Amino acid sequence: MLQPKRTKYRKPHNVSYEGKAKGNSYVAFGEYGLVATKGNWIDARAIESARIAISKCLGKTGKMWIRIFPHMSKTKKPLEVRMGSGKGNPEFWVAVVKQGTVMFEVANIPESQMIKALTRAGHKLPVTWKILKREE
Amino acid sequence: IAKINLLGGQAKPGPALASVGINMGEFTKQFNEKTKDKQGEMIPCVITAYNDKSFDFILKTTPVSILLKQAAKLEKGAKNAKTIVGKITMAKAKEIAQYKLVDLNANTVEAALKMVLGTAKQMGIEVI
Amino acid sequence: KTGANFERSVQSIQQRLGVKAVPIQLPIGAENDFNGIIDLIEEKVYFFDGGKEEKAEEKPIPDQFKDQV
Amino acid sequence: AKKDKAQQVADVSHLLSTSAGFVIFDYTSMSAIEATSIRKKLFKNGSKIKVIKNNILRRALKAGKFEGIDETAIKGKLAVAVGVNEIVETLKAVDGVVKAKEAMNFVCGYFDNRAFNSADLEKIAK
Amino acid sequence: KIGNRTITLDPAKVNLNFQKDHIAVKGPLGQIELKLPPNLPLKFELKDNNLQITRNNELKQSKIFHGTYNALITNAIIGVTQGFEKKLRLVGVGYRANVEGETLNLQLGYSHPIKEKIPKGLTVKVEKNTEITISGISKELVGQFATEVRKWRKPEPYKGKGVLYFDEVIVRKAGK
Amino acid sequence: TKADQEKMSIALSKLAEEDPTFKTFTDPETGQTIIAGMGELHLDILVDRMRREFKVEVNVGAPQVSFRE
Amino acid sequence: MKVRASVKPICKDCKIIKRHQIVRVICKTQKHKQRQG
Amino acid sequence: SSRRGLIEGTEQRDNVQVIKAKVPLKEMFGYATDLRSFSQGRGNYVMQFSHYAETPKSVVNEIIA
RNA sequence: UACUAAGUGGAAAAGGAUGUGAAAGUGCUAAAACAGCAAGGAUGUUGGCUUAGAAGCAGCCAUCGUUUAAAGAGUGCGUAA
RNA sequence: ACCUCGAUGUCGACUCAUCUCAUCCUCGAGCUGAAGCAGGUUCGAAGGGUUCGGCUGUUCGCCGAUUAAAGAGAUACGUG
Repeated sequence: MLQPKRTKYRKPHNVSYEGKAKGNSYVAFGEYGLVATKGNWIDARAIESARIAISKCLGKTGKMWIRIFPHMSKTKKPLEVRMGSGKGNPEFWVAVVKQGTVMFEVANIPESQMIKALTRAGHKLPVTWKILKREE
Repeated sequence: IAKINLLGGQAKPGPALASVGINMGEFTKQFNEKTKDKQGEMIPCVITAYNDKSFDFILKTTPVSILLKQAAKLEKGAKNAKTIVGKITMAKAKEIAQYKLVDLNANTVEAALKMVLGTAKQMGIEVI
Repeated sequence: KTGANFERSVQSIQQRLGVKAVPIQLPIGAENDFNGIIDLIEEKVYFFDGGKEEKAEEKPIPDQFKDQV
Repeated sequence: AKKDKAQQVADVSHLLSTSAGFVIFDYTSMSAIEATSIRKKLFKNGSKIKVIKNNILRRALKAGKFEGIDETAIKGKLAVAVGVNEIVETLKAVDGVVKAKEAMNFVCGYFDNRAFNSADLEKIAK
Repeated sequence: KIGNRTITLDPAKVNLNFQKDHIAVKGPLGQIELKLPPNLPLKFELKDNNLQITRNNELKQSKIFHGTYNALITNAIIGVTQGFEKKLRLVGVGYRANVEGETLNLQLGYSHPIKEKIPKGLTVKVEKNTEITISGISKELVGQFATEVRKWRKPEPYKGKGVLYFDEVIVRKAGK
Repeated sequence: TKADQEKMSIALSKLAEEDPTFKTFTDPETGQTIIAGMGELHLDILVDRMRREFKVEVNVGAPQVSFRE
Repeated sequence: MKVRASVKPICKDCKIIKRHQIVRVICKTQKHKQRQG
Repeated sequence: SSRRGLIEGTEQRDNVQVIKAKVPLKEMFGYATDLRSFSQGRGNYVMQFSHYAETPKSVVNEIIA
């Protein structure tokens, strides 16, 4: 789904996400936030699914910001072929989730509806969802 | 036992008094010879089963929420909070309050006026 | 048939109409044991030949239903 | 809570100590339409008709001109009939509410400060 | 809760004999025995014209057992001094009932005739053949007997036809 | 089929005298038969009369209304 | 009933019950019951 | 009520109650089958003419293909 | 010395749960809180738009006043209003 | 490609079957926008059994007669 319109390199290593939280692990603009539990790979398809689900349950006045992006691309070898003969080929773009980072923030919506929307979104993404209130 | 928004003249319209157990004419004669001055508006009436509904009848003058429009020279209000168009004069306010006094159990004219201004919000009108 | 009775029928015939119709003959028992008739003017009558009724045998009124006449 | 309880106790105790004519009864099953009708009967009087809690009434009677707690906090329904200074229109309301029920069983209070039982209060009412 | 609730007793009409296996309660309405597991934690105190049972120890299992035994004694007393009655209505086209000896036979639309053995200790009253009155002192056994009677026929939602409890009323269902 | 319609006209003519209170209209805008009856079984017996003696069998359609403008 | 892996109350009468150490839900409405979690 | 009618009221006669309402003539065919299915052959219908009215949205599209 | 009532032990995921117990504080209460019971739970109000009278309650909506301890154009059911 | 390439003769078919249950019928139950009849969902249940023909080396596939029902896999797509 989401994708930069120009990338210098085509076949980079995917990630080594093991460690602690990095980057956005707290709410910046939104009043409620989704925080994961373990680092994995997520495809832009699931991210878009979660976002559209939120927007569908989102009010016309509420606003949301995404704190992640499919920065890297997925690379798998084609089907039923032997091992070797160079690397694979690029595929759909993939975002990496670290340990306990925050990836979506929402604001301007009744708090119960906020929790409902976050719970709705959390079942699309492989990581384990957790809710956080605005911690200024 | 039921609640009826009966007419002011005859008592035929409304399938809530033709299936209670009282002859139509037997009560319509008294309703026409007693409520002759109160014909021309939907007037609620109260009935109850005592043996077969042969007695225990009372009138309730029309509520001041659709009359309120006509009382303040407004043709029709609205369903939501709408623009202020109508206004009832003070003398007409006392007249309406003392006409409703029969209907209400309110202990003073001010209580009735407060009730009317409480229901005077679905049409954007001022009762004073 | 299963679900029929005499007293209920002879009450409902007047509950719905009220023509004051009153039975003359008396059916024996109910649905399954109905094989004879007690007339108000004639004595007991019984039906012997099943499958094809051709003879009606008259018999005196017994004790228990005598008052029933 | 206890604070609101005590504040209302003090307020109602003062209100009842100021007044002299105050009688309560247990006549049972009072209804809101019956309450409205009997209030129409008591409309002339500033007398209030209601039922107040038992602890507050018991403390009001403790500060209440021949205290007695056996019936102001016990004995079921406690229907409050307080006519301040004049309890004549309140007496009319009492008569009306006696008519509203099968009979009158006087519980507590009196017509200005000398507690008498139902042997004469029924005659006083009618 | 109900463990602190009073347990009204009448020794002049009811004798309560404590056998650790079966408590024997005897009254003008008969005699009942309570089969109990060994070493019930609850302690029983009998006053003048009253009884009250508590738990010697404090435990979740003991907490449940306190209310359980309090309820058992309460229902036993109510049965032995007042009794229990259950009223049933058999609504149907031609569904009737009769009782012979200690066995209740039915008249249903079933091709196979329907009968039900009645155990001792309970009395069946059939004034109308559509009305059943089960009287006893054993509430649990009365309920069980009613359930065993109703397993052949229960009120259908598509048309009320079965054993109503004189209060069991549901919403009308009709595909037609 | 128009031949079956022509024979059906004669069939209605031959069945009208059977019940003078049986009604058949002929709409001017749509010159087709308009049957009337006392319910479902009435239509069944009429269609049986058409399809047995006259051997003309017709499928039910839908009524038409004047629908002024 | 409905065999599920996650059960939530549907109406006020829908109570999470446990029979024979088996978690189910109960309700007088016949469209709400489930079983086995 | 389940048919969006206009029950003007009910008159009383010797042994019956008669609802005076309005039903479209298009919506009038087959009413006897439902009346029997709702009154078990005892309810009866009288279909008189009082006035015309604008057809609903269904008829205006039924007329033109 | 506690936890455990699954034999966890003796394989296990999302997710679900008045799970068991403990800790940290958070509301009250013996002046009887709360559960239940004898009850009360009214008056404009069939408020009108919509729609039959849809109008305590097909739906919409301002929706506040009055007696009062307490009552909502009613918490729902339920209905033709 | 880690035993086997100094040895596992391999596919379909016949005979002979067997094991398991993610259960086809027969069995039962719960519920249903299931009036009944005709239904559907889910569960328990492996006790039993579950065709013959035309095309074709062929499984499959298509058709016909059907049959209460013509299950899903494995036992080296069993069986030299």
